Amino acid sequence: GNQRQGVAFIRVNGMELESMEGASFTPSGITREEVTGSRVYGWKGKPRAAKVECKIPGGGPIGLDEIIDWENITVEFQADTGETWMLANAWQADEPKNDGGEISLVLMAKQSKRIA
Amino acid sequence: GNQRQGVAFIRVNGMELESMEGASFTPSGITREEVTGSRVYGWKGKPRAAKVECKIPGGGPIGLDEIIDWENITVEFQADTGETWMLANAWQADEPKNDGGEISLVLMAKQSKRIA
Amino acid sequence: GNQRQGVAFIRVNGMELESMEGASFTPSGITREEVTGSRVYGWKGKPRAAKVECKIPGGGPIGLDEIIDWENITVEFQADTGETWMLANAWQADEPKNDGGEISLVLMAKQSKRIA
Amino acid sequence: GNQRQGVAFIRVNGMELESMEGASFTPSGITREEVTGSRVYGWKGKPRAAKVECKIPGGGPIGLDEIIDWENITVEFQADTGETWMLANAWQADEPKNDGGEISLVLMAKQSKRIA
Amino acid sequence: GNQRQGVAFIRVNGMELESMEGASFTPSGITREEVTGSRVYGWKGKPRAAKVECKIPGGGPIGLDEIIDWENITVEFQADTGETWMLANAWQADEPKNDGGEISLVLMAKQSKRIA
Amino acid sequence: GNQRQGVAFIRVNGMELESMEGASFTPSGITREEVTGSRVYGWKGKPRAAKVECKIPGGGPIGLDEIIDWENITVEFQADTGETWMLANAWQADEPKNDGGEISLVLMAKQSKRIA
Amino acid sequence: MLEETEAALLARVRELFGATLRQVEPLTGTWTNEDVHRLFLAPPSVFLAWMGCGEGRTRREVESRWAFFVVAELLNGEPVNRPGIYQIVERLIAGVNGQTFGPTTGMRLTQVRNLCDDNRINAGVVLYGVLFSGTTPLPSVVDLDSLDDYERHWQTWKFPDETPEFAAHINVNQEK
Amino acid sequence: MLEETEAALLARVRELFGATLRQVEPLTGTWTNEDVHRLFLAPPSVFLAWMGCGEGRTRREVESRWAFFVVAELLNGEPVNRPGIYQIVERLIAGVNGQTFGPTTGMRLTQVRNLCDDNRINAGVVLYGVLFSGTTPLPSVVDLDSLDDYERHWQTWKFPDETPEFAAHINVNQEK
Amino acid sequence: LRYSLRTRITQKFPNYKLASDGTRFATGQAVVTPSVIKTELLALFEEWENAGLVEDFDTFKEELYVARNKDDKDRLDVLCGPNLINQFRIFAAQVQFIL
Repeated sequence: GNQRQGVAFIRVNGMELESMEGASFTPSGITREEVTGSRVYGWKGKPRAAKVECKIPGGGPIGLDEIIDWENITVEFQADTGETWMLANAWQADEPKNDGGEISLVLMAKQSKRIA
Repeated sequence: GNQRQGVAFIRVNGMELESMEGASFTPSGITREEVTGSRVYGWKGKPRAAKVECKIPGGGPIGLDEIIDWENITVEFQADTGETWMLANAWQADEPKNDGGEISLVLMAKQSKRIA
Repeated sequence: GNQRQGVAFIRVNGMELESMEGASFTPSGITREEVTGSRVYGWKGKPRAAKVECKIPGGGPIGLDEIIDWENITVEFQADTGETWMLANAWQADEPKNDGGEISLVLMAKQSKRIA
Repeated sequence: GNQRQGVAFIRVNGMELESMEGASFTPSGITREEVTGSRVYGWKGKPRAAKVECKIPGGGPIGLDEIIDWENITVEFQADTGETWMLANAWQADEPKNDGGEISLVLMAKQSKRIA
Repeated sequence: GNQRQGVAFIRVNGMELESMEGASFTPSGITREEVTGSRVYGWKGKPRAAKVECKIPGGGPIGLDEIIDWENITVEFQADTGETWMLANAWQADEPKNDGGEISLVLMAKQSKRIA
Repeated sequence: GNQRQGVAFIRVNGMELESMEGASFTPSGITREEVTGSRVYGWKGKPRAAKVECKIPGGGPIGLDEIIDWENITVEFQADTGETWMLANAWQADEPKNDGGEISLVLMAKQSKRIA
Repeated sequence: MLEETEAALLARVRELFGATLRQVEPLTGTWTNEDVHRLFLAPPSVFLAWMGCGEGRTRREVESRWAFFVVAELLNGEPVNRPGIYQIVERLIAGVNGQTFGPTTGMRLTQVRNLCDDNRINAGVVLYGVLFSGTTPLPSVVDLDSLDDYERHWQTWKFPDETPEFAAHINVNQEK
Repeated sequence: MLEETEAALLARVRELFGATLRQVEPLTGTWTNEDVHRLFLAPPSVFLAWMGCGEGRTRREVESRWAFFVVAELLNGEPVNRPGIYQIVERLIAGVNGQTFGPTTGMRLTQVRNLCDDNRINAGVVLYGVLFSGTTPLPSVVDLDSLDDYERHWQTWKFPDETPEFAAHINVNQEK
Repeated sequence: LRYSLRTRITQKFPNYKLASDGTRFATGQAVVTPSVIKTELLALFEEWENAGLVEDFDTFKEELYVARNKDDKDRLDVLCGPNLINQFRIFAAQVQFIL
């Protein structure tokens, strides 16, 4: 109780990635857009891939080469409240830009399972 | 009197979702665009779906898996003044991004009735 | 019996530092903050770094260069009443300045442990 | 007859905290604010959490670690005139600091009830 | 330890270019976008060229003519922590705009090697 | 024995400047700052310029024009206890003003050397 | 807790100085214009005098103001041992600064008054006087202890005086 | 470290003024209303008097307040050498400003009082008085030195008094 | 009320040991200071206040007087205002029409 989540831990193969202020998560599932004509006509389904965004301060143990060479890893998004999602067979997307000592990073996977 | 609305309670199946500062409502009806030729020529009708945009602090009783698994729910947007709209057979839309400890969420339904 | 804190001793590497007054210790922990929405929900956490700020005479045996080159030291804040805290691997923050024989040291560390 | 407030007692878990001067109590409720447009209309509500600001001597029998580990406590603000308020499941806010044998505690709670 | 990157040195043929507050690096490799159909269906590969974006104060030893006439150089992005990438056979891109005494400049190459 | 800093002497080009009270010296180095994310990680560096803030009586033999034309000088901050610092190729910062027979000089240099 | 603090200061002074100071003795009142002709000075010696106490931070602590009046002899306008008296003053300041003495803690030096006027110069006495302030707490409420076997609970309902009385004499621990 | 400081100021005054000042001598106590009829003035001369020490920045330093009482002669309502006395006061201020004097450093001028009421005018003396404040440190803790061979370690477990004793007489450096 | 309070006192506090209010009794030790009995009586008053029958509560708290029998021992002298509830019997209403 009274433990509203405000801080999150990123973990990659049990390494507890150093994440900065802004950590974001989107669980995998179905994106539910609109299909409306004359009437509202319900909704329409669309697949969605699980995506976790985190900024890493540079110079840490991980480095940037290991980031760019990540193709098959198991990542975990743990919430201080206890919300712990798991992503199997993940991979880093977009460009890992190293701006101002910060490593902008996004990790994406095809399945998100809430464990514990 | 002197009860101008500043805070709104969102409820799903009688659970009173934990909502944050920004809660938005758009009742279902007709979106009234214009068709104008040489003269103004009145307006044109277009259907609209009821929409409730709310931000939920993470780690609460509601969770995020229950959010992404909502396909058929009954929503109730109650205003502190007393205006209480109701949506039957709703569904979560867009991506429920878990950014910065906040669960951005939008709930959409094909009908909105002003009850009480 | 119910003795209160009087003087506070600031030590670096097991050696006393001359502190004038108001040498403040802030423990390492979480800064619980409000989460206000439709109603009051609870509190949100945010990690902190333990921090000792103390004022030292300039030109002393300690020297200004040794102060500005303190990348890794082991600070200890000891209350004369008996309780003492130790900073694990602290470093000098802020911008040191020798203004009128006065220097302010903000030694900040990842964690503070209540030893002894 | 028309007695006024003198000293205020701040208790946690049924035990006094030595509050030096000017202990502050803000009740939990709604913070009504003006709503001005074409003309003045009324007032707008916004939920608020109860707050107690008390200053404690440092190094006391209470200790600093026990203070900074107060996630769930039951605070009581008692006015010597007779009226007292109790905080339901209060927690320590702000950033505690033991400056010069002095610590400031902002014990913030979801609700305050006028018991006794 | 405790050496999170905040400042980086850019070097061009052993010149240590004068950099500004924000320096950005993107190592060469493969950009991993989405290839999503009915299911997530994994990801898709795409080549990426290594890029270093930096701002230079005008009037330095380097000058702007030498900037605009750089066609075959080997640059080195060194981190204060120690992460030292090198780009062989580099070339400057975009418009070296001389705005407000600052040289907005970007240098990119086809290979990025992390040396030492 | 344990002598402490008393009066501080400000010299330019091997000539004393009449500094009234509280002459301030900030050494050149790195201004370490906290790096807070999911948890506290370490410290972040940032280059800093050495700075001497002194106050000179107006209308003196030094003259205001000679002060405002100090593009390249060699400042020396000498503590009476013995330690002295020299500014290699310092220049006048800030906006000099001869208000009330008083002028403030902020002489800033790339780095300060612990000579003598 | 003041007398304990006073005893602690006296013991500390005795340990620090020993035979250097001829005697140490708490002095009633502050130094007046008659104390020189009234006391058994026996210089060199120091007297610890409580100068009261101002309001502390809390309602359970005060800022006690103590004083160390140092005495010596100035025969023929010459201090008996000027290095000795200066060393005594400095060592008394150093050993009784910051360090706790019983319940009182944070002894802070406040003033060192010369306090050597004609009344003492003509009497062959220097009276360098140190002053101190300390955060001393107040005694706690005296505890209690008693055990009586609970056996009877007399309750009376407060009806009007001449209304027939209503009461219950429970007399607990009764079995039947 | 006050006595060393006052010796430093006296030596500095002697070096600066030499034979211009007839004598220099420390003064016991601040200048009262009878010092004129009690001292061997022999004007012109200057007296260094310690006026005490206010609280310093730390618990190891204090702000010592010294005073320079300058004396001369005013025969027939006329100073003996007004340029001389003004130069004496001025050079005393200049040469004892900022410069360190032993442990004390940062000598800052604080006040200069004319300090010539009727008592000194009818006594034919001017008493221009300078004041100074300096950051003087307190003496350090006295060191120690001793070397005794460690041979025995006697430990006694604190059991109840009449409970049979438990102890270990270790006696290190024993070989067998 | 007498029945309920007799039951409560005879069940909740058998073989206990009363003590002065300032006593340093442990958490589990069977000790009932006057303050403990006062708080228990107020809680019990609330227990038969939820189910009516005692109307006011504040005046009961102020007028409640639980003391140790200074003469002799082993007797809590308890003086409590009954604060009994009243029954809605007669309704009196004046219309005073304003027209």
